[PDB]
Amino acid sequence: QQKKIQMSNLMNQARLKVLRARDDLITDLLNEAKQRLSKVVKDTTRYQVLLDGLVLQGLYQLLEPRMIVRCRKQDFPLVKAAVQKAIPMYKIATKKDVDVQIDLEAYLPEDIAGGVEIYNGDRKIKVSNTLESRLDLIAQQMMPEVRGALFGANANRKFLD
Amino acid sequence: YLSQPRLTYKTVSGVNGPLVILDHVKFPRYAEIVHLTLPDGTKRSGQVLEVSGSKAVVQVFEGTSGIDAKKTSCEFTGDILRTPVSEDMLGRVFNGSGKPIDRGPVVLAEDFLDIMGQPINPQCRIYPEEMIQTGISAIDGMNSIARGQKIPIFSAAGLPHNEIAAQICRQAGLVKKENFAIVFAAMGVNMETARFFKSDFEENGSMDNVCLFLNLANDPTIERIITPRLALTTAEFLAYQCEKHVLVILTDMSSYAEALREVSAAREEVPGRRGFPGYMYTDLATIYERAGRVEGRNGSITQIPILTMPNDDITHPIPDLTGYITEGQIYVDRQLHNRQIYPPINVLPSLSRLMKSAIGEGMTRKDHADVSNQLYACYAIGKDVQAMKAVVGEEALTSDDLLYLEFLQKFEKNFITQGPYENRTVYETLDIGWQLLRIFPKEMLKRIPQSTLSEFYPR
Amino acid sequence: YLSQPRLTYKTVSGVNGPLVILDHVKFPRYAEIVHLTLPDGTKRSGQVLEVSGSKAVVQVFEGTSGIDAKKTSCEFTGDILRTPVSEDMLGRVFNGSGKPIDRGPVVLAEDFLDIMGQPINPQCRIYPEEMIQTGISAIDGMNSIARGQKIPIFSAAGLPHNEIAAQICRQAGLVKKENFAIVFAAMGVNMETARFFKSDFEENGSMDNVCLFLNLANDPTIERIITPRLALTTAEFLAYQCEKHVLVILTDMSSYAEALREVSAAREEVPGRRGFPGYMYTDLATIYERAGRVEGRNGSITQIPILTMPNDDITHPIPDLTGYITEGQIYVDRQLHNRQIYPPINVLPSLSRLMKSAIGEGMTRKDHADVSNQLYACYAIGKDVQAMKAVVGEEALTSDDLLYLEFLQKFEKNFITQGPYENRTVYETLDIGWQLLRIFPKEMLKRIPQSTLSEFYPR
Amino acid sequence: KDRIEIFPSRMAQTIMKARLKGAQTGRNLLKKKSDALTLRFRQILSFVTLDEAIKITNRRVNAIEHVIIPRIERTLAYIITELDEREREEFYRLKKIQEKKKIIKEKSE
Amino acid sequence: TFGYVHGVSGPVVTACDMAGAAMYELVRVGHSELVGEIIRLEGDMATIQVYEETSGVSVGDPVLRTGKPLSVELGPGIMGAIFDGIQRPLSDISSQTQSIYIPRGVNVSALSRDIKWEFIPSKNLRVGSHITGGDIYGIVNENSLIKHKIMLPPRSRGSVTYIAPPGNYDASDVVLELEFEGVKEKLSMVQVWPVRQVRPVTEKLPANHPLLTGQRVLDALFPCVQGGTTAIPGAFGCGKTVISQSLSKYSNSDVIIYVGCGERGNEMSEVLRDFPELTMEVDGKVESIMKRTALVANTSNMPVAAREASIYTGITLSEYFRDMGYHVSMMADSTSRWAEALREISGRLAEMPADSGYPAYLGARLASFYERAGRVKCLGNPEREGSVSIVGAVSPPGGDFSDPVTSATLGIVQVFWGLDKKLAQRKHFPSVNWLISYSKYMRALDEYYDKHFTEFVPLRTKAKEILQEEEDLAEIVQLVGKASLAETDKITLEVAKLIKDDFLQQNGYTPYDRFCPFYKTVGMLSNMISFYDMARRAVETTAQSDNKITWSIIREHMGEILYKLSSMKFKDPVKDGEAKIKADYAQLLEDMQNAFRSLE
Amino acid sequence: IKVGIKMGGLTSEQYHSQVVGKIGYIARCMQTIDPENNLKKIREDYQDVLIWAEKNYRFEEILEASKSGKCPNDLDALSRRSLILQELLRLVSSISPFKMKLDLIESQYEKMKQHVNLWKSDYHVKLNQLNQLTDYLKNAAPTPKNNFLRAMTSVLQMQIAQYGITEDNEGINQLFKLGLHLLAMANEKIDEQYHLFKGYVKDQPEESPFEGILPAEDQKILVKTMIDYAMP
Ligand SMILES: Nc1ncnc2c1ncn2[C@@H]1O[C@H](COP(=O)(O)OP(=O)(O)O)[C@@H](O)[C@H]1O
Ligand SMILES: [Mg+2]
Repeated sequence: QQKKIQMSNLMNQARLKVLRARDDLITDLLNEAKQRLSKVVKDTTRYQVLLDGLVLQGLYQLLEPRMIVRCRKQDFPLVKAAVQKAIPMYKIATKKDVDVQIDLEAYLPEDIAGGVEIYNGDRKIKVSNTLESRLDLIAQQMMPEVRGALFGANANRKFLD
Repeated sequence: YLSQPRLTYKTVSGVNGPLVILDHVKFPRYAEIVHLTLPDGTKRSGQVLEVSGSKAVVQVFEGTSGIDAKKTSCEFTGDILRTPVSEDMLGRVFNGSGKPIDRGPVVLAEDFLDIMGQPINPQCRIYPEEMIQTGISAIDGMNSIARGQKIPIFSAAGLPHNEIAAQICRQAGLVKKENFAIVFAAMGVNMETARFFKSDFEENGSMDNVCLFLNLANDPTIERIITPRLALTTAEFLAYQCEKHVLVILTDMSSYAEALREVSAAREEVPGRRGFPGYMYTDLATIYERAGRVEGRNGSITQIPILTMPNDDITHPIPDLTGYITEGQIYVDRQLHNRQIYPPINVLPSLSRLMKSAIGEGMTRKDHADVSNQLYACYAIGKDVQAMKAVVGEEALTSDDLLYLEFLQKFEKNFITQGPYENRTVYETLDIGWQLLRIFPKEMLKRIPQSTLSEFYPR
Repeated sequence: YLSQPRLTYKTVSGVNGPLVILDHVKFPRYAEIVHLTLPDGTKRSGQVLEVSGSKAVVQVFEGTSGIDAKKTSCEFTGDILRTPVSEDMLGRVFNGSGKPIDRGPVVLAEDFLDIMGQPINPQCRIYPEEMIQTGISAIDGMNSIARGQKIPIFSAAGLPHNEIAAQICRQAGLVKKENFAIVFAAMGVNMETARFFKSDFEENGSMDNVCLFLNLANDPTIERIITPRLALTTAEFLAYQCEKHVLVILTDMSSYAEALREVSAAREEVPGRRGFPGYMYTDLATIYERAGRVEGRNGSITQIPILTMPNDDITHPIPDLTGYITEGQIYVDRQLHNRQIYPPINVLPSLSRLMKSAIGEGMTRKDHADVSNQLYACYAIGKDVQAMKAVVGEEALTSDDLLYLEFLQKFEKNFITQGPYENRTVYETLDIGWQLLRIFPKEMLKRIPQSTLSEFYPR
Repeated sequence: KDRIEIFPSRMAQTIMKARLKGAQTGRNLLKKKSDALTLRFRQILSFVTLDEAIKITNRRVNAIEHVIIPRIERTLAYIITELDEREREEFYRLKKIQEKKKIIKEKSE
Repeated sequence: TFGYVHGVSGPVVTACDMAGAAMYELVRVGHSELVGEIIRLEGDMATIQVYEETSGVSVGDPVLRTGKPLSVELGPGIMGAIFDGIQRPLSDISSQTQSIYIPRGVNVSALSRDIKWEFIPSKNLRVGSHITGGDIYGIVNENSLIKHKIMLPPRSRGSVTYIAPPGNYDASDVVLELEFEGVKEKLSMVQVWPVRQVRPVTEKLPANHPLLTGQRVLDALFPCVQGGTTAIPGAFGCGKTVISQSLSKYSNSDVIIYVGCGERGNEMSEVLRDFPELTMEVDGKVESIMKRTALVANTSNMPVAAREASIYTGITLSEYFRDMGYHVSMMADSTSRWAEALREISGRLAEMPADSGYPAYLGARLASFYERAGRVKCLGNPEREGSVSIVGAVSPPGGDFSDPVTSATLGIVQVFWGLDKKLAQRKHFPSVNWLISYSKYMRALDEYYDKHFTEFVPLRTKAKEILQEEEDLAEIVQLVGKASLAETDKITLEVAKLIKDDFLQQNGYTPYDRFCPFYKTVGMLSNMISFYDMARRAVETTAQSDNKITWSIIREHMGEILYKLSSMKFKDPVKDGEAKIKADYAQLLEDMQNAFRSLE
Repeated sequence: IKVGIKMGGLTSEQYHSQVVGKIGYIARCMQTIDPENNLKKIREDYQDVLIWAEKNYRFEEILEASKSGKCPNDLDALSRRSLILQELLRLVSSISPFKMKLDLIESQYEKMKQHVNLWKSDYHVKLNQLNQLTDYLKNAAPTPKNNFLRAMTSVLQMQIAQYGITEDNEGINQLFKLGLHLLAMANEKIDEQYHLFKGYVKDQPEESPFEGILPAEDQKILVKTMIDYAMP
């Protein structure tokens, strides 16, 4: 009796050990992705384009008459442009006049890779569209494909229902 | 997938019992999940049970104690509780919220399935035609289990329904004379019960094929009504996408019903009996009917939703509505347990709806159906004789009555009594049946035709 | 003459179950009538249940299905449903709203009467006396019926209350030492019963004096709330203006009470026992009490309403409130029916309030009152004997109990049991009564004075 | 069979409780009759007539204990439960009525 | 033409901007276009009952307003098919989506438009002919069992302008063209009828013909008729589903519509597997049963609102075939699950409840459902005669026949087949109580029985008297101990056992009890009653003599007769036909008479 | 005051629509059963219905005539009058190869018309039994069973054409029993099929029961089938 319960414990721990190792591999990828996104942010000619979209994207989700755009101070010149080019479009897609201001007193932490968060007039409704939030929001949904892409498909799964 | 950023609100309108009501919500979605953070950093989740205009009513799983009105921060995931599922969940232990508690990592999903599930198209559902050998004569003979059947054990507080379920997990095979993946939802139980099963599964050497979901008596009562769906959702993945035969055991379903009743009272829903929601049946069907084989796929799900009967009342809504949904029940009682009979299974009030297809030529032995029906007649009559003799006395009985008392006494100690590790085949069970039936002369075995008695009775 | 054009509204506020709510209505009149024209041209009618400001709630008789909230035209009649009535309504069949169903024309308005009823001054009400000889020994002997009485028949589902009511109708008459007009209100009656009564009236040649109002089980359930008021309004015309004697049959006040419950729930009224409106007592009283004789007239109205008793009880609010309003009952039982006794009438829970005065020397027979009481007491005792016998056995009874048991058995066989096509007179009924009483020695007949015994008992 | 089958009511509670008290009193009085016959029987040990009288008395006592009272108790417990079920559905309706009144009051403000 | 979703509380959805919408119109809620039906109107907002799960529905979702009410497509292609609760074929969904789950928002034609049907006109119509509602202007050969009559829909009439010659046509073509007053109508083989409206008939007729049931009890003692209505309010395990399956398998009806409204999913699969393997000879040829049956599945774990649509779809289908001159015997195996759906919706609606939480109008819905049964003279010049019977189960909680649904049902249905849980526990199947059950059609069928049998009626009466007398004795025997019983009473008690064990119960899963032809039921009953009368006479003529034939004397002397009488069930009517069974029963009667002559 | 008449059980509009159809139906039945208008007695008996048909009337004009009371608008009485003709039509049509004498047709009409309830009468049952036999043979393979049913059915049709269905003639009564028994008999059980047919042929009083009933080509197949069966 003692031998087989000890081997069961050992096999169960071995299963947990390899599972933890697999999760470490997934984390290393995501941490590399974060660094890769930072390298993209450093490129003004592509980061400004992201900001152009990211600001407008948040604006469409709130659909409020008053907007406050919050960013890290370092990127303010580009958020300013992203807002300026976003309003003409907003007034066309929604047919609603929106007063969009940038918060010059409150800033995002300096260690945020990039992106913006947008608040409504009373700061009760906010959308978080920074690069870390997008990376996790997408990665958590694409994970089923990452699992297969890195470790192979499960040979025992035949149906997708 | 969902590429749009999710919105976060600090617009809580008010709190009433377990329900947190938000206003100013953009296009609320019905039955979507909300993640909320309390002023002290505590994270909790809930589901939108109602939307109206800009308002939404969120039922919080962990509870509403400490929920603020001004500082509470909520975000809407934008979908229903779809949960991560993978093949390698077998061998893992989860809590009632779907998170691991075995110090392993979170689930690395192969897909995300809707916890509510979908009804299986009755035209593609294939009627079960295979028998599972439980090794318990009280079941394999007179109330057989088919693969894909739903058979709860109706029990009562203090009875060894946990030992019977544990026994079934180890010695459940086939009568084709096989490794079942077990998904065990331990909800509304104490530590010792959950540790009992966890230890038994390791003792059986089968833990690598067992997935546990734990929600203990000291855990939130709202999570107790998704735990079964988490277990079944995994079972559906394993059975219908990976063609693995799965055995799903849901512990005292009465803790599910009581958790549901609390929610029903909180939402002021129309009661039926004993305060339970008038839709209790529909909700139970959502849980129970996630079972059976599907045509064209080699998997199956078999359920054993054991439940405790409050005050041994077989008409209590919990066993009553279950009895209407499941294919019968095993039913244990105190009259057998109080005499140290194990397993304490009382066949008289029991049945198996799929049993008639499961027995007989091509399945077990051709006399199976005849032996079962006659044993029921003789057992029930013996019980009737005891009811008579209790008043009139032994002297008022004739030889026709004493034979049924002899059968009844020998039946319970030879047929029902076995022991936790006595594993009998279905053929041995029938042989025992005949040994007891041969107590009576042919003329009294009125449920069996002479075309069967002439072959089997002489032995 | 109300020569003022009526307003028609499209200002529908909303529709909730059987009720249509209108707004912007000029000086709404309470209990007014509204004609509704549906978008497809279908016409329906309804009656106002309440008014408030510019709003009114209309009870739609035929049903609300198909009504929208934009185009439906609602014409306010400006008056209360005063129904056309004529002496030539006899020999006709109408539906539940008083319209022809027999391929005849719309009743020609000889005059109009307000169906709500015009209260009759108790000072001019004439006490009923003359006995109706129904032919049924259970009624003519014990619970006799006076002309102008109100004695409903209680029954449960499945009992032959339709046959008893039909038997009374064709066997009705006076105790002799010329006949009744029938006003028949069917409320929620199935087609099989509807043709049973219609055919029985035709086969006996009664249709010349029968007016039917048929609201069948498959007809609208709101309409039947007015049906009984239309039936009695015609009865009042025929009895108090045309000097006819009218027997009024109401096939089920329980489907009527349920119809009131449907409306009461729809308007979110505060219920009383078992969900019925707190004013059920009044709604029944205003129908039941439309009976009796009045000074200066020769006609009369006799009511014999029928009530199905839910769950075979007689404490359900429907029969409970009726019992407080009507003057006794027949009470058709189930234990007698299961024993193939017809009419299966139980004499113990059934009384007739006017019996003490509609019988005796000058109306029936000198001994009528004494025979009834003695038979009743003997029956009551006989039932107590059976209650003992069921426990102590037939071998543990004394001589008197056996006399009461023999009486009870012969009483139901020779007295109550009759057959649907045999009538017996009050004098024949009493002669049978004596045959049953003469089972006992005179010393045991303690409720009959000695003078009566010496005249009749030894015969 | 299992119940006397009297429709749940407060009247049924009164009748069943009186019926139960009667059955229990009869059980105790017949038990005393049996004990008196048993003592006299043992003192004698018109002998077989005592054995027959005891067997008849004990059989009736056993029936009261094993058939009639259990049946009254099951009936009474059934009545008690069903009456609380009727109380609940009244509670529900009254609660909803109070909430509807509250809603009307809020609309008026 | 659209509204917008305002709120969702589950199966009930509230929508706005629907001022012109009427009650009981169909709507399409959500971007998946979920099917629902409007219940209430509050200003310009509508309350919608949705027959598909509302999870994922958002505020602001479009709502399409459809003028047509909840309706069913009626035409060829129904028989042999299985439908969901709103008339969407499951075999077409599974063949098109390749899924095993039923997707939400599936818009699939009820009747396939690809099948080329073999159509023959009546050959009695000409251009200029006057055709009225219910007229048959051709027949489609769906199969060898049911001839599908193509009727002119009710509320339609006119002159014939074109009739399709015999040939192969599908359901999208034009078979009949008719005109009334300028307005012309072009009809195919498929008509649409709202499921909540009763199809009109010429006259509702009395039911005067048995509905044959493959059961000894539920036929000999409590007959049902063509066009009648019955209830089976059995508790769980009582076997009421098996009674419904037995009636469907082996009856004298032409078409069965089986409605699984809240039923276990395994039951509908059970039917689809087993039924194709059953036989019913037509004219010397062996044919499958499914060609004369159709079934609707709305299982317990499916949308609760759909339970109402399922019941009304089922009965509407039944009426359609009734109109064609067939005898239909539909059965909805639940009733309580439908009333349960009404309760859940009424709750979400915040309506004032009545008895035990059920809507006040519960009785209204049941009354109008059951009254659509009956033998009728059909509309239509061809003078058809048909019927719809309804055999509806009820599921009282705890087996207590006191709930509003059982109570209301018993006030509507004319045959009461009560089941006793305590008989089912003893596997005394069918678990019929036989003390509380009744049938109000006994008098109606007395004429039939006299015409074909005569002997049956006095046997039925004697059998009831024996069973009732045994119950009257059992009440006191429990207390006495069989000490004070007369010999005439002991005969009753043991013959009553003989009847109970051998006559009233039968094992429906055997080759011999799966179907019990009437001639066998009355044949073996005659023998059992003949024994009773001869055994009772034997003691009645000897009790006052110098030797009384007590039960113990006849029991030992005639033990072989008692065994033979009990064996009468094991006759296998398929292997041994009527001639052998009647001759066998005649021999048992002779054996009894000879044994009695040697006894007395 | 006509919001909901529900005349008998139909909406007034549906009731009158049924009256128009029934009038046209009788006209169609009379033209179908009697193309030459030889049955003068019966056509006169329907004159009050046929006057509204066999003429250039529009559907709406007949519908108006019903509503205005200008035609036999009693639907229940009109239905009875229709049925006693529909049953006569199928009686003649179901025996197509053997025509009835006009005197027999009129006699059968009166015998059915005078019946208290034709639908439930023996006339209807016999017609249902006949149509069960003649409908089966509409499309059947030339099997021994089907060749025997063909020969025996033609004789049944001949005898009905001579005698009608009002008198319980032993000829048609035996033929009904044997025909329905043979038809019910399982298709594979040829030994009983041959036994029943041969027993029939030599039970009839005629030397050749099929002589003049069926054509020589069918007689050649009919006898050849029996010859082959008895050959081995
Ligand atoms: N008439 C019958 N003959 C034989 N077995 C039966 C019969 N009725 C029920 N049974 C048995 O009992 C079981 C219970 O019947 P079922 O219809 O499932 O119960 P319910 O009343 O809950 O619908 C069946 O599955 C079968 O095994
Ligand atoms: Mg069932």
